[PDB]
Amino acid sequence: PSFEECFPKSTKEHKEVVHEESGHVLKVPFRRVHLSGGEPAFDNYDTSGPQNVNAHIGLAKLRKEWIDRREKLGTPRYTQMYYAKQGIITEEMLYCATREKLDPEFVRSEVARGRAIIPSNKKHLELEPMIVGRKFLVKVNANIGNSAVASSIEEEVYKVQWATMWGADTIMDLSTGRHIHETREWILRNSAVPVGTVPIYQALEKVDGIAENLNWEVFRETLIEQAEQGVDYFTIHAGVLLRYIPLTAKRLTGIVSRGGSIHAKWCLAYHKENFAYEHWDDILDICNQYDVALSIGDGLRPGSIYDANDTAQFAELLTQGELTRRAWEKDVQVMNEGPGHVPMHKIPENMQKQLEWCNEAPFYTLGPLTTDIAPGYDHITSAIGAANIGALGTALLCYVTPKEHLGLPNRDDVKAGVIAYKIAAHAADLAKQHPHAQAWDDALSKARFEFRWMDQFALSLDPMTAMSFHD
Amino acid sequence: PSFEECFPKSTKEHKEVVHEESGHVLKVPFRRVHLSGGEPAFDNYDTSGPQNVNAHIGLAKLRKEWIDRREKLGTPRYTQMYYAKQGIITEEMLYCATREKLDPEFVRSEVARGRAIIPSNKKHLELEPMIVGRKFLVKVNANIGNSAVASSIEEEVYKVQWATMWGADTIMDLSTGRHIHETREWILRNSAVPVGTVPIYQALEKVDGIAENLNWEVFRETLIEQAEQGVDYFTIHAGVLLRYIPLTAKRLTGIVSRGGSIHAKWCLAYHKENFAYEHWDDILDICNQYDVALSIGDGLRPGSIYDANDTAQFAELLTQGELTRRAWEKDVQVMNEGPGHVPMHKIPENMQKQLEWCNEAPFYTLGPLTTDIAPGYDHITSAIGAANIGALGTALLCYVTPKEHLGLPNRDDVKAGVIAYKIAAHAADLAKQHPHAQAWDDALSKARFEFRWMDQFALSLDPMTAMSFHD
Ligand SMILES: O=P(O)(O)OC[C@H]1O[C@@H](n2ccnc2)[C@H](O)[C@@H]1O
Ligand SMILES: O=P(O)(O)OC[C@H]1O[C@@H](n2ccnc2)[C@H](O)[C@@H]1O
Ligand SMILES: [Fe+2]
Ligand SMILES: [Fe+2]
Repeated sequence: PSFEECFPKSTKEHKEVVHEESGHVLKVPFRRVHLSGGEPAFDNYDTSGPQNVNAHIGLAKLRKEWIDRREKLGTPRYTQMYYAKQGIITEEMLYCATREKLDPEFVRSEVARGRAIIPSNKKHLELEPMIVGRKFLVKVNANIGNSAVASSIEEEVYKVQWATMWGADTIMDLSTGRHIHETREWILRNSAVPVGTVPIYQALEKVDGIAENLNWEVFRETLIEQAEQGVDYFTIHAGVLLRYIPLTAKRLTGIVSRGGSIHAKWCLAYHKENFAYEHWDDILDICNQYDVALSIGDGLRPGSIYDANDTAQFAELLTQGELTRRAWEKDVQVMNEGPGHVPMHKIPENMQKQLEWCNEAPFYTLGPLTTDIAPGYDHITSAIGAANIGALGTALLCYVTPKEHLGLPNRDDVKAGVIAYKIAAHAADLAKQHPHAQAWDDALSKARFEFRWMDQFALSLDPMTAMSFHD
Repeated sequence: PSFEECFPKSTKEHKEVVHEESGHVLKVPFRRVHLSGGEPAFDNYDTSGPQNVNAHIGLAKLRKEWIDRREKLGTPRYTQMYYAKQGIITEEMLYCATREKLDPEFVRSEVARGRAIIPSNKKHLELEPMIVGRKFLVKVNANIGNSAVASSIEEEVYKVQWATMWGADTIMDLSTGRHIHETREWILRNSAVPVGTVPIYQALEKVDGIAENLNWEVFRETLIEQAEQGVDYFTIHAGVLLRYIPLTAKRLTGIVSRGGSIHAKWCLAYHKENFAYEHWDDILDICNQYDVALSIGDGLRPGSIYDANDTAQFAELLTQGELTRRAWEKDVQVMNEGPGHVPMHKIPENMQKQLEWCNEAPFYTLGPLTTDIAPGYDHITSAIGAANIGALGTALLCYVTPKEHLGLPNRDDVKAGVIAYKIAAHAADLAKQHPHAQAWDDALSKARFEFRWMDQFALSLDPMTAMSFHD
């Protein structure tokens, strides 16, 4: 369906601002919901990106002049953190500031201090910049993966188009098997939102699924390949240390992280330290040339309520903080990945320890799921946890669909997950008293009170569901 | 569908215990989930009630000998609170204690002090007793209403059967229009769970929808009619005082409570104090003869995030506490109704004030909805709030379906609402570290880890959804 079909009475708009240092004109997307009865139109965030673009051609390379100008000026490092620490407000920073209705200097400050990141690989020229950080709107990530068999470019690109239509702020391409490189190229050239990956997945594919045949060298080659395409952030499980693995022996559900499992298998096979940890500095050198942000994985994530907040989980968290501070020494942007399965009373401890041990780097959670009892409904069990941990400061929420623990999500499942997570994210924005967040609730509630039905539906997260249910 | 179809590998069971004082044998329901691989069967709560019973005959009158014996002994008041304060452990108390795996004296103590209620009108002989209170499992209420046109007894009774099959602990019959008395009779004779009502709805129908023609007398007659049938609890909006009505003038969504609106209209028409407030003592006299519990309504509930925790809402809460203490002086069981629409940061204040101002009487919330932005998904927006406020001590959660704000729920909508609320309730049980609550999560997670797929599905809230999604 088209944008207009998904969001009746809404139009795509852009706010034009000038980047003072370069003279570059930025066109920052938003949506406008047109209302009745003398109400002013309501302006809202928009991640849906350019519409009706031929996937064989790809999106406009909107960042090209920004990247070209900085290259011509010359620079030792290419990261938003490097520029921020030099006192430079970049186009990306101004774009995010405009998008967030906040001051560009505030954005620069948050990025410089490591409390926000702008995942924006210089090779992802199609990207509409966005920011992740506790001082900003809570963001949502959706995961995609290519088809088991050969699919068309239209079919692959629709996965990003659909997730972002419903509000996904980032996506990750978690493809395995064949065609990883080719389909990721299709995604990046056609994605207006940041695209992350977990590079160890493709590295494992390069060695035919034999974890014991992994090593730094094939991982390094994989990082460069993905960076060259434009991947904006890498999940890297560098905190799964050899000595932490035995801490999982008494767990109910062991190591549930896919990347964590792979590293653990390699570590145990050789009794050697995690190669991503050992080569952390070399990873930073790669990231600095492209601006790939590092999402430090939580390979020792709890996979059951029983395992929540255990010794293994927090051992890794402590190391995530060390790795964070090391990355910042080289001006590499960082966020930290978090749980997982966590009952509600254990959520505050997670945020307290992360904020302290990781120097307020942005936190990126998978839920958490607040109970294990409802497979088929884990978008709900985890929306509860995501809203809670978002309220306490978590900056990015990885979605969970109704098919979690069960199977691959179809389009209905993906939409259900994104909607549930947009609810959690906005509920968290309200809880944080984020500026102007309540204006959205107020506009819909005013429409409800005044029986402006179409306006109520048009203002909601999913207008056609509301309208259909009413009919 | 049958119990077996809804819960494959589960059997309905009963734990037999003897009430020492009377010699009465109680058969307390539970379910048993039969597992594989040498796992012991897992025993869980069961509200589904007796299966395959002809609705034209009705359920067994299991409480008859209990009520008959107490009548023969003679008593001035018939409430569980009266008996508890006399030091008597009743069959109802022992039944609830067994059902909750807690001590009968503990149950008696909680009821005597007003911190738990056992809604159990002596005329509802079909009832399998249950308890509502912060020291017990968090409970869920589902609402039903009779058909707009003439429906069969099978069709009406299926509404209760369906809601309880998925875990509803109480129901309320909120029917309006024609046939209110007749269909409520069908429900009560065929309901194993407590049945509540909002008596002002039928009182309004008796005066042909003209609120100005209400008065104490027609309300009183309605209370007696409903009590005689066996209604276990009444929502009564006695805290909507005349002087509180102007406090709503600056609200965004005014008075959203149906009962509250009716009382407000009458109060404003005559400039006279709420007649349910004025006749509170007379209401208590009725309740004492049947054991009808009072659910003190929140007619000044906030209906939008904008109105949350405002002066009007808390003025009524203060009065709810006064009414609670007055009811206890006459040994009438009480719970208090709460919000509503409340953003997450405002939830703790709601619980703090209720616990203090209402002397820890059980709290009964409608959600709360944590954001207004997602009509069509208000089971999710409110599951977040319900889980949170449940974790802080709320004892009964009134469900919200995906059709909230939009239309009448079908069977799929009702199931979705009950499931979402069972998730919230159990998540709250975990957060409170309620004894043995985590054993359920652990059993499912162990099955997951060990690839015992059927066991995983059988242990879940909705086995056939999990199984189908996996397939
Ligand atoms: O390889 P593992 O299982 O750790 O990661 C799977 C996915 O989960 C996401 N995630 C987010 C927080 N913790 C894990 C991560 O970014 C990736 O999308
Ligand atoms: O008449 P009003 O709208 O107050 O009540 C509608 C329903 O909402 C329930 N409720 C629960 C808490 N507050 C309200 C109440 O028990 C009844 O089922
Ligand atoms: Fe999981
Ligand atoms: Fe509402």
